[PDB]
Amino acid sequence: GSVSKWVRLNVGGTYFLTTRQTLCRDPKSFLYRLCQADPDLDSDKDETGAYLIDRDPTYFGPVLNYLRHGKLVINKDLAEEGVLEEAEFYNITSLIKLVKDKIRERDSKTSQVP
Amino acid sequence: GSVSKWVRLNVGGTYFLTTRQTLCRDPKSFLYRLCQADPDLDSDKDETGAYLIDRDPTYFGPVLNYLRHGKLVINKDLAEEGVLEEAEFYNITSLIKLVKDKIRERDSKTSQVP
Amino acid sequence: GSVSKWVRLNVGGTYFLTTRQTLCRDPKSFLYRLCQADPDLDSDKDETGAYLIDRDPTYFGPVLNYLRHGKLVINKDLAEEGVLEEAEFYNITSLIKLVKDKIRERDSKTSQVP
Amino acid sequence: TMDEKYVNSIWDLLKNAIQEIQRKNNSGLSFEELYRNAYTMVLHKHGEKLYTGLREVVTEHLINKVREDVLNSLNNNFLQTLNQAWNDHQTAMVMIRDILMYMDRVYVQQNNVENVYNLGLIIFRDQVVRYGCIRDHLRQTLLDMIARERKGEVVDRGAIRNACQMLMILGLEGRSVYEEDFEAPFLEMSAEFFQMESQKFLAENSASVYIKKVEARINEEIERVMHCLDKSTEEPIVKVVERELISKHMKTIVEMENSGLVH
Repeated sequence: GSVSKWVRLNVGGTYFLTTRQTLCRDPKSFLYRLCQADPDLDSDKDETGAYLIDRDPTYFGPVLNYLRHGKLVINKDLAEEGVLEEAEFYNITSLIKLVKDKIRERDSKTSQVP
Repeated sequence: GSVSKWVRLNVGGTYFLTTRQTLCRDPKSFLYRLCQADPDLDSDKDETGAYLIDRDPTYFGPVLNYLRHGKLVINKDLAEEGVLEEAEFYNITSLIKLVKDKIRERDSKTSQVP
Repeated sequence: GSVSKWVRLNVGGTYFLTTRQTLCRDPKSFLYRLCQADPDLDSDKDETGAYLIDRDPTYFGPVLNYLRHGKLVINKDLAEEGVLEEAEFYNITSLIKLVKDKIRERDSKTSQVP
Repeated sequence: TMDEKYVNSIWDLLKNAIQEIQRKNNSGLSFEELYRNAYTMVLHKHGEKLYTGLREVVTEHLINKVREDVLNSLNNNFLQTLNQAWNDHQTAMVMIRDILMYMDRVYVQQNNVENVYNLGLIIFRDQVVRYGCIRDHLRQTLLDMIARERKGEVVDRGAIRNACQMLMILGLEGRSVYEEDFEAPFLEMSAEFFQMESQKFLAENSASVYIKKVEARINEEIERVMHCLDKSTEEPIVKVVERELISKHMKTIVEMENSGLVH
């Protein structure tokens, strides 16, 4: 095959299949560097070629979802701060702003009592 | 090099994937001993090579992520009193401390007198 | 191997992997009776050899946690009554001895008029 | 409240493990299992029971096995054996420390008893190393080898050094255990050796050659301290060296026969 527009990440064990354009939404993001076909990459699980990314899969959801539709979608059971740290690692600036607002809204309301 | 930098913790039946240097935040930690190639580890291994660990697979999340980004990630539903006794087992002394305060922190609002 | 210190529980749909010693904390426990190698028990998935226990996997966590670290850890969503009856099934007379108090403690605190 | 015979069941497996490590066949033993076992012991309010059981289980092996070889090696590769024992004992005790880490944290810091590795070396210190016949035979054996080295004999300096390191670590955070057993006997022993040599060469040559030997000896002894003894012994020996060869013979050196500072 010439190339696979589909790429198979491994994020803390959980395989997250996705497409380059999903990963190329932000010029300065960690995930963007993975997309490069330059020789600087050695975490391919050669049994299938899945690149390995050692971090928590559970919070990888909102990161990947935002990386497709640009809104902070959440499963309530996930931690508010955990997504802040999780994206922080991946370097999606626009998102980590949004969550920092999400936390701000969460606590600010939580910080008030009539 | 006949050795890898990524380990598979089969905690509580769940597969957690993480990299050696991730676990070495506290060398006095249970995991740091697991992280080595000592003469007292070969027995605890799976057919896959994953290390077979026999503690809770769900409260392990805050413990492992703290070893990743030095902050507690308590999925909101989980109980603060529950990770503490998962923390104790792994011997993350500093982590044991901040949860205990969190437990104490919770009572500031829950054990309050209006 | 003729024996394996790890027992594989299929507790109503959600797998649990735990050590024989953890289940054998007090032999009266119905869980202990499962661990024995005697010929009475034969219920397990043929391929994987996991005991088929037909009970709520969700509420089993607090039951197994007590049998792992001797305390009652219950996620905020799990009903205390649910573990109570769940605990009653396995016959860990100590756990049920505890749950009713928390149950009573829970209710007494709530309905308490100043 | 209640108690269970179940505590012993895990204790036996934990005990059974410790022997096997000391038997030097780890195959089959698993760290994951043991740490949790130890965890269960300390968790059920049995730290004192676990703490005591540790002290015994190691102690028996040292006195029943380790000491026996050291006694058996008194006149056959002794230094090799005693080093070998403490090398292996180190290997075993790190495992013991690794299996008891939790107890090493909760019970030790709460009850003010010595930590696991302190106990591991201490029992090796009280029961085998500082045991009279071994202790003195050890001291004599080393002193036998060093003097012969001073007598031009090719000697395994590393063997002596290793034992010197062995003793140093056996002293925990202080030099005392090294000072009590080897250093102080060594320093005063060398004074008699230095004292005898000083008057020997005073009757063999004049001041300049006497000085030349003294400076070379000063360098020679220090070099041995660097390569055959602990490096912390240097200043002690130098004060002894200076006091015996030089300080005792000052007025002579000033006034040697047809020589001296006057001449």
